[PDB]
Amino acid sequence: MQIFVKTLTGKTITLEVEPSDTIENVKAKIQDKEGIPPDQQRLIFAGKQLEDGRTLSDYNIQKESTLHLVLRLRGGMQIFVKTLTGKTITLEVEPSDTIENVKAKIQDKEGIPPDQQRLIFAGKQLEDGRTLSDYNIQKESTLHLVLRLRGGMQIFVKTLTGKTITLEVEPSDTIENVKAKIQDKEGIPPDQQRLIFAGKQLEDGRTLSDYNIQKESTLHLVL
Amino acid sequence: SRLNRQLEEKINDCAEVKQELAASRTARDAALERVQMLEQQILAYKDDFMSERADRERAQSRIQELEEKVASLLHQVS
Amino acid sequence: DCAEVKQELAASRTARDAALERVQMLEQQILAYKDDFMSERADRERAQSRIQELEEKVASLLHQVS
Repeated sequence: MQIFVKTLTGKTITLEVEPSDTIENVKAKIQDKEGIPPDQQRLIFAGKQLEDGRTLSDYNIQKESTLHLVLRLRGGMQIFVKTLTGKTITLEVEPSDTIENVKAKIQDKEGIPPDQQRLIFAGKQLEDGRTLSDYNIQKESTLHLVLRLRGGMQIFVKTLTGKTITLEVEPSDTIENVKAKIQDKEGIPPDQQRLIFAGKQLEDGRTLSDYNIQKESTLHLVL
Repeated sequence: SRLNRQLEEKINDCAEVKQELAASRTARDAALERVQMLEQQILAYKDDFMSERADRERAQSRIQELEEKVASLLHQVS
Repeated sequence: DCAEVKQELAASRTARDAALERVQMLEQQILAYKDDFMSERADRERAQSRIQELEEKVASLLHQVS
């Protein structure tokens, strides 16, 4: 069956579930579909704060039912990232988080791409594969961030005025976020700019690997 | 076929004001429900603050302990 | 010309408006508590910095009195 989840922001997420699904699983699906950690999610049905250990049938949540999502500012575990400027960044994390996930959080908070990040804990550079628990990264433990001026993959974008500009990207980057990078570097708002590659319009949902755009590939920007 | 005419007439009788009333009720209750949800949001943020204050107090306690240890180790220069 | 339905309509709209105003002030309160959170988090971060400092100091002093 399918259910709906309404947020204060107006969005109504549609989920595919079973009556035997726990609230925890539902929050996991909300995570997979919205990128929000389960411990930062608060689900409301029939005036009750749903408990993760209970199932949807325990709250008589029928088909086409509507839950309410309230978001929390913090989860149950925070870590601290220390940069060389002094400002101690605080990250909401779960022990299941990989280092790539942590770098993704650092990206969402500071704008710096994961492949330009260099995390060191206890004198050891953290590998993107292992999780936080792997390095015994406990609550409130402090990592150290080392910055990189360039990533691993660069693409160039030509404006209609002959001016080309470099861009640090990843194969997973959607065209929307590429438009966001163009928005940061050049200034052109995402809704005015149209991206063209291989003689076709680039859609904001497709990743860079979807058009298999490799490194050092030139994209043509119009408006 | 009089009942067809009566059906159309009954449907159209003050139809506009009735539909307006329905939509208006929907909007009203949407607003009230949003009120409830905003109250829940207030509760949530309040909880978050309680947690942060807790952790901050813990960190301050740790600071006190560390300052005591520092003063102790500074005493041990005699 | 169906004045009763109009009456209920006016009532419904009034309730709607009042609800919207309440929503506004609720937004205000929400922003207040969020601000409280942010400030508390800032102080928490400072406290953690001080903890790091004091830890380094303790390590150094333990290195000295050793």
